[PDB]
Amino acid sequence: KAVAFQNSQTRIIENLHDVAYKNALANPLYCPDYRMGKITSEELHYFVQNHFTSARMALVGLGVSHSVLKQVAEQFLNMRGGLGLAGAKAKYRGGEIREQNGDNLVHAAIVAESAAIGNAEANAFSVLQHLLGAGPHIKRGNNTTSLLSQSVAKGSHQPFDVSAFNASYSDSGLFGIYTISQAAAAGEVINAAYNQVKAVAQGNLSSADVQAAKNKLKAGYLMSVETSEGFLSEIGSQALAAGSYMPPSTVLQQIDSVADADVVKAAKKFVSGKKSMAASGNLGHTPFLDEL
Amino acid sequence: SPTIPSRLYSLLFRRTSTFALTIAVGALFFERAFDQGADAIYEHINEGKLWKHIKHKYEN
Amino acid sequence: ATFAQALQSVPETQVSILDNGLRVASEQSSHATCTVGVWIDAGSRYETEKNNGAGYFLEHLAFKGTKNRPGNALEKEVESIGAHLNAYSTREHTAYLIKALSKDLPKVVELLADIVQNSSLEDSQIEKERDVILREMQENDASMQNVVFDYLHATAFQGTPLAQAVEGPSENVRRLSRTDLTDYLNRHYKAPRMVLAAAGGVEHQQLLDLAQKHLSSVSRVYEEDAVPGLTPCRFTGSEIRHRDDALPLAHVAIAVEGPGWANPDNVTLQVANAIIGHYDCTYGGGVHLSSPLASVAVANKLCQSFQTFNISYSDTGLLGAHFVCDAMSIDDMVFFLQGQWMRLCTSATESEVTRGKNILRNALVSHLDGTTPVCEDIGRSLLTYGRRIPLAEWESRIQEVDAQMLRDICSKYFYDQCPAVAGYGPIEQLPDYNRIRSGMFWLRF
Amino acid sequence: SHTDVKVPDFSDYRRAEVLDSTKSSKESSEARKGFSYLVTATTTVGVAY
Amino acid sequence: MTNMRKTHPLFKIINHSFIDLPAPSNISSWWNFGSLLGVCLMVQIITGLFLAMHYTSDTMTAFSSVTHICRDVNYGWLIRYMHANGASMFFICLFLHVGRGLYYGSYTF
Amino acid sequence: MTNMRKTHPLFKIINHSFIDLPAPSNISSWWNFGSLLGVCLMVQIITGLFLAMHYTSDTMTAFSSVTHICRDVNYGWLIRYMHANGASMFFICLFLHVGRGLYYGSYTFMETWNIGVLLLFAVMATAFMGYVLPWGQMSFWGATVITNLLSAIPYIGTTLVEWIWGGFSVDKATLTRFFAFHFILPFIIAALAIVHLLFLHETGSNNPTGLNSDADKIPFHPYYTIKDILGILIMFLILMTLVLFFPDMLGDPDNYMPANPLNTPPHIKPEWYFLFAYAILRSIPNKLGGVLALILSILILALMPFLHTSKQRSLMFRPITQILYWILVANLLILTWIGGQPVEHPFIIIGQLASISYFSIILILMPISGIIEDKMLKLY
Amino acid sequence: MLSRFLGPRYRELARNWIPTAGMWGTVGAVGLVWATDWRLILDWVPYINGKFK
Ligand code: HEM
Ligand code: HEM
Ligand code: HEM
Repeated sequence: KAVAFQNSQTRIIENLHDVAYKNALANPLYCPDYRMGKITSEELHYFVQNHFTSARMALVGLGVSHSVLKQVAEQFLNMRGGLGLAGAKAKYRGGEIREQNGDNLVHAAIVAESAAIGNAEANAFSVLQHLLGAGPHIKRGNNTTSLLSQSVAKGSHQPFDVSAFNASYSDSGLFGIYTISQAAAAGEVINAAYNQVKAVAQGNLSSADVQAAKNKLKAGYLMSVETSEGFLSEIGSQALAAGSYMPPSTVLQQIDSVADADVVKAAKKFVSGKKSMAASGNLGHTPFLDEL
Repeated sequence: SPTIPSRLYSLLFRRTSTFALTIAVGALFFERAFDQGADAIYEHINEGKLWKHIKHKYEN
Repeated sequence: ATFAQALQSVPETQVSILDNGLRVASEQSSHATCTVGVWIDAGSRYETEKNNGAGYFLEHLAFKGTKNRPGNALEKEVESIGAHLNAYSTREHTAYLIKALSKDLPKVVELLADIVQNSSLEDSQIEKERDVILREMQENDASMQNVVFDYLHATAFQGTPLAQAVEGPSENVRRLSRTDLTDYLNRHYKAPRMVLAAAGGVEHQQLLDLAQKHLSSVSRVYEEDAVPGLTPCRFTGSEIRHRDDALPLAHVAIAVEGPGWANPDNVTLQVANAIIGHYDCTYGGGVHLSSPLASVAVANKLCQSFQTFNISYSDTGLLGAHFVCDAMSIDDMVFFLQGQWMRLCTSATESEVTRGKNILRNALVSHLDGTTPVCEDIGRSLLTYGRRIPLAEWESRIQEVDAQMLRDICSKYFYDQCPAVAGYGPIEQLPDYNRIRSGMFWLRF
Repeated sequence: SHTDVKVPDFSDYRRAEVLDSTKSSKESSEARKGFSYLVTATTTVGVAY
Repeated sequence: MTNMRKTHPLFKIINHSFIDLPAPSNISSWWNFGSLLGVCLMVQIITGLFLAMHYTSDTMTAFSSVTHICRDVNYGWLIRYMHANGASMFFICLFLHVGRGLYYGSYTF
Repeated sequence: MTNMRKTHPLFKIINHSFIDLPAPSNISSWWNFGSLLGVCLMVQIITGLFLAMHYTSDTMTAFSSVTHICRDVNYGWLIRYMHANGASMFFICLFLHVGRGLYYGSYTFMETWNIGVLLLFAVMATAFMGYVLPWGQMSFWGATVITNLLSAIPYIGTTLVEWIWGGFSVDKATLTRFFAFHFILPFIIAALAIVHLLFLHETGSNNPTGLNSDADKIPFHPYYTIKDILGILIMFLILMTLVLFFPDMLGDPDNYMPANPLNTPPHIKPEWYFLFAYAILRSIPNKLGGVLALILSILILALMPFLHTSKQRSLMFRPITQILYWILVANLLILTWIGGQPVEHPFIIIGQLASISYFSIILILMPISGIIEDKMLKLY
Repeated sequence: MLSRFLGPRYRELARNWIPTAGMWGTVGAVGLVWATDWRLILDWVPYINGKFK
């Protein structure tokens, strides 16, 4: 947990999920400090007996035949029960956690509820992410086609980095803006990024930018499934989520089926939605949720 | 052609056991050679004075 | 479906040579993406201590505007197609590589032909990147392993161009001019030292036609006929130590002289590194790790991490180990590390050699996965060996290694050798060079 | 900057066969080690006697 | 684990006193002298022990035993004169050790 | 302020080794004996020093100097007989210390045990040369017999014996060098005892139950301080009733005659604590066989930690091995009785059977019995 | 002697360390005949035959 929390955006994502959800998605990936020294063996046995059951598992093999994999599946994976425990549907609360720790850089994340996995609108949200900037394409580049970088960079003479954050889970969604800036200029960076998304939500976008965002999304997917590890992660995620294998050509086809009005609707859903904020650093000039 | 300490390092001075064997063999031959040289130097300094230089006149 | 015919089933890297002498090499797969790169045989080893930051400052300046694509246009149509643009510089090689789709393969190639050939080096951009590089070196000052490896190069290759860093000193960054950059380009961006490599969904005849159309009629002639040469670099057994007690942890690297790229003994040495291996504090193995150094480091709570390296340059290199640990353990860590080296010089058994062979096989086959590391390996292979070594040849060279020649190679490169030591942090309990040098041999052997 | 440091010149102290930085080592390291270990071995022979 | 030099209870005393002992780098040859004293003490003891193998502490035969050591014992003259000149060498090293302690302010220990 | 006992670098060692040392609360009176040995060592050294101010190591004057000590020095008879009976008390306490170590499984402290058997060899050599020192009839003939049987080693034995003698026989040089060696070895014994204490203090002491006594430990002061003082007082009572009332019950009368090389005694003995080894030395009709029998009869204590095959350290809960141990003590007493007897029937066959039984009980019978005892507790 | 050190790896270790052990035994033998001046050994080495030892 210390090695994982060595860098600030991990703690920002943890605090953001804890802000955003009441239950069933706000549980941390890393163990809380009080629970260390108290997790017992029967709790692990209970978790394995209630969640490692046969109807929730997929065995995926690259470089093996189907016969060997299915015979070790019938020789090992037949002694478990069924569907196991259900869950708690991950209801939304919103709010704000500000963690004053006096860093030189202020990290802020402002997120709202979005579509889940399997909704078509989530695909539009993905396009909206690549409309706003989901990472650099040049080592030491200026991010010329990133709308957030263009909107913030004209009023900043000191280092910053702004991107669009997208997180889709099987029953919920979280789309928002991530900003890293100086302590004295966090407010203008956050306000410029929020105004850029508000301008996107009012129908001020170019179709060439939507086509470039679609090309970015398609190239990112095809580069994600390029390695064998990413390919098998994609196959396992598809088999768990939908119970079938979707070809990459069909994935690109449903990416190309996204309209720009759907991107406007996704940005309007982010703008009109209830916000959730996680911030850290020297927050003397970081604005609040009602101050936006 | 390699230098003579290079050949000595490649053959004898690389392993510590061969280093000790070279030290022991050199100790025997050095003891014998230095005993000969020092005895010759001392006898040459003291020609005609030692008992071994004059004992032939009394062995009868 | 055995391992031997599986390695035979890997496609052959196809290599052609243009009229100006630049190599064009490709490897085809069934991926819809591709990686196309340009590898140039140029680095900080080719600099003469007046332009020591030149290659770094040119790779900063390469993507900021050319003659046909001024300013930020090159960004606009590299990222309108979703391509990713990357560049890096080592001490001996420079790489400019693009990850893209297969259908965007022609434009990407001429984009590369726009980068290494027609770069426009604007003066205000020179000032901006000078400030950027100065504060980026200020950022790199706080990463202790980069500082330690730079110190190791500086103390192991003293008086040679291999000691200096890729970034160069800060004064050279302050006073590099445009004329020196143009002289560096016109001296080192020559056609017979350039490889256009491609991996993935690339047709080799299409790539050859595009390289003929875009990369032809460049360089090939030194203008004053001043042909440079690569002199050998002297290895110096020495130690540098930067003591600074306010740092929380200490980083120590100990190396010996490697053989170089062309020596096959590297393969054997790699197996030796696989016997010693690596460890980090987040490893799940714990005390049951197969490496004796990692097991004793877990059991005695010695190190935060350790790793072994075999860095190779043109007939030279650094072969050794880097560890980060707290101060009170440092000497003890050194002791155990040296013991492992002497074990590999004296008492290497066949089981650990077989384990190291399996680890090396898995490591290289797992590294050659994806278009980017395959294109990266193609570029380094044609720059260093002059050819792409097939993976079955690597497997044969691995399988010809046994315990006897591993002992012989480890004794030739490790036993009774003067190491280079670099230390940074609370390094008061780091032992003397005399004690380390005495620990580089055994009295019982 | 950590790249600003440079090892100074040791050529007043270095041996004649390692004085040139443009020529390699390992074709003269065995000679230097043999000379030093010959000094040590002759000292050991005298002490043993 | 196998760092016996710092884990063996006998060997850690010799280690802590003579191997890993932090000593000042700049101490001159004067700091040799006390170590010489210890070695000279050992020499005295050894020579004295062999001088104790043939000496009788009787007033009628003490001088006779000394002459018998110097004349009839093989290299007994060597042992006796090493003992006497080692006593002289011991006092030379004591005087220089005390003078070092007086000059360099070592009496604050 | 500052606690001077735990901070002063000379008082810190004294504190850690004698005051605040955590000792087991249940150790019996047998654990006194080693401290008694240390006291006996000091007593011997002190008495030896006061014998050395008047003794002369000359064959013409050694017996005369001993009689001058007994007759003309004020209380010189007291110091001489205190020295002799203190050597006897030293060997009594040494045998009981070794028996405690054998019975309670204390030999698993292997370094302490090996430093112990080195100390035992040094003490036996010191006592042998000290008994040679008064230059009586018995001293000269005991030295002659012991060195003559030491000459049994092939190809070096005669040279080694003439080197130890410094001549063709036991003469003036032998007595003078024996005086020097007998003087110098108890200080080496004191240094080896310091190493013995250090090797014990790495791990603490054993208790008679043989269990981990970490839950119940007490400071050494004042409990074992006053217990060791009481044991010192009782040992002094036995030593002074040995000196002041029966001063010659353990010595030999023939040592009160001067050393005659021409006259041999009718029966030659060492002093009593060597006697059992002497019996083992004459239980084999071969000189090398007897010499190696004596050497392995002392070194079998060093071999003892490798023969422990039981899952219980002590013999408190092991009755069959207790019976075998007391049979071992029994035939050790038998060998002590045979060693003072002349070589005729039936002493020869009794000594041969006693030596065979001694080596078979230590080598064979105790590990087999420990295996059987582990089988009875459903452990094996 | 014990079943802990029985196997192919320990046999390989013994084969690795047996020429070093033999060389150390040769070192000990030469040192013994040098220190003791053993005549039965030293009256066959040709150079030191004149030492009468
Ligand atoms: C415990 C160890 C020692 C023993 C057994 C010992 C024994 C002897 C003996 C037997 C003699 C008389 C023989 C002779 O006259 O040469 C002697 C003489 C002497 N010893 Fe020691 N000695 C010892 C240590 C020392 C030490 C440490 C010193 C002081 C440095 C010392 C100083 C002398 C001197 C000055 C003489 C007189 C030398 C002469 O005039 O011939 N001894 N010793
Ligand atoms: C360093 C201290 C010692 C000195 C200086 C010393 C000195 C002497 C001397 C001068 C004698 C001859 C006087 C006599 O006949 O009693 C003697 C006798 C003897 N010593 Fe020691 N001794 C020492 C320690 C020991 C020790 C530790 C032992 C026990 C192992 C021992 C055992 C003997 C014996 C048995 C005799 C013969 C006593 C007799 O005549 O019956 N001595 N010692
Ligand atoms: C020179 C005579 C000796 C002296 C002065 C001596 C001194 C001591 C002392 C002071 C102790 C600690 C107190 C105690 O437990 O009794 C001790 C314990 C011990 N000694 Fe000795 N010792 C001597 C001979 C031996 C011998 C010959 C052996 C080996 C057979 C030996 C083995 C041990 C052992 C094993 C212990 C540990 C006792 C336990 O924890 O059970 N000692 N000794």
